[PDB]
Amino acid sequence: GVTVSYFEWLNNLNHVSYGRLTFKYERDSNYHLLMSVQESLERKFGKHGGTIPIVPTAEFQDRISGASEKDIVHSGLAYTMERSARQIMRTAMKYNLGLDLRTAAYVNAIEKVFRVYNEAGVTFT
Amino acid sequence: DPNFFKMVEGFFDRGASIVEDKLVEDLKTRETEEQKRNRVRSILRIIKPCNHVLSLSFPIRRDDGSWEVIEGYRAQHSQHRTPCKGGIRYSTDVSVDEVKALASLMTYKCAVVDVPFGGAK
Ligand SMILES: NC(=O)C1=CN([C@@H]2O[C@H](COP(=O)(O)OP(=O)(O)OC[C@H]3O[C@@H](n4cnc5c(N)ncnc54)[C@H](O)[C@@H]3O)[C@@H](O)[C@H]2O)C=CC1
Repeated sequence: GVTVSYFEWLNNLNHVSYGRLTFKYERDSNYHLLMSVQESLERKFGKHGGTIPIVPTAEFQDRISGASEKDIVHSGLAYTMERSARQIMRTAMKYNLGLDLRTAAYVNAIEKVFRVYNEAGVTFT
Repeated sequence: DPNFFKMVEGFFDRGASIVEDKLVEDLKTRETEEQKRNRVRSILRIIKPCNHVLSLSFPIRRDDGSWEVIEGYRAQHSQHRTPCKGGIRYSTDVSVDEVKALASLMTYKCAVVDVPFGGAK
């Protein structure tokens, strides 16, 4: 809930919900890709006259018709919580910490908070 | 040789047990004789503590390139008349308990001489 609290702060700071300007645009681009695969096949197998009904799945349809802001949030979260684990796994090797993860958690934090004081000139003198 | 912060707050509590009575009588409002008591005792609980207290931490860089952490305080007692005036002290024994005390002391010091701004330290 810290991550989503960061997404709410941006929602309130862009003055628009997520995806309002893009859902119906990205919807049309999907159907033009399918209609492109259909046409392209029926130029090779098409003399046989067999139609090839390329259509979305019953799940990918349940993803288009109900595409809301809620999806983008539950996505940007699953991307944070993953890009961040790979950095704890890594640090747990660069220092040979084995299966001590808690220490590797704090070691990432300190090592990133350090790179901000160092390259800033902490003192204003 | 008693603690100091107890002394100051000791006077206020004593001096409020005196004025409390002659002060109910000189109120003008539509209340009971007991709703006024609950009004005087109540304001006197608001004047007593210190509104704001801060606490800081400094990244100073010594002359020899070192670093160390300075640690400060500032307490504004009252806001009833602005600004607030109060000195700054440099000493290795400046607690947060003695800053609250001396702040409250000026709000009353600069009231007996009718100087408008309130107290700080
Ligand atoms: N009748 C009485 O018992 C008193 C009358 N006065 C009168 O006030 C006039 C001038 O006093 P000034 O304060 O110079 O003028 P002012 O006109 O600016 O005073 C405003 C009022 O706030 C009070 N005051 C002043 N500093 C204060 C502070 N830090 N905290 C809380 N209250 C404060 C004053 O006693 C005054 O009644 C004169 O007429 C003088 O006689 C002052 C004190 C008592």
